[PDB]
Amino acid sequence: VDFGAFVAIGGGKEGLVHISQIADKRVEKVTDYLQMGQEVPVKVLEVDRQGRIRLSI
Repeated sequence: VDFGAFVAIGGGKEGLVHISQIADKRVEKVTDYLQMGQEVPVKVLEVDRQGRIRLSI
């Protein structure tokens, strides 16, 4: 989505890569990183508001 991408890292657990932290450059709605079921490594950073883990590539 234009909010980011939800990686199912394992067992269907959603982690949100936020829109800016997908491409590391001009994102165009994450057009380069947009394909359902595409596997790609995602690294967690730290705890965030609402208990959500922070995710980026």
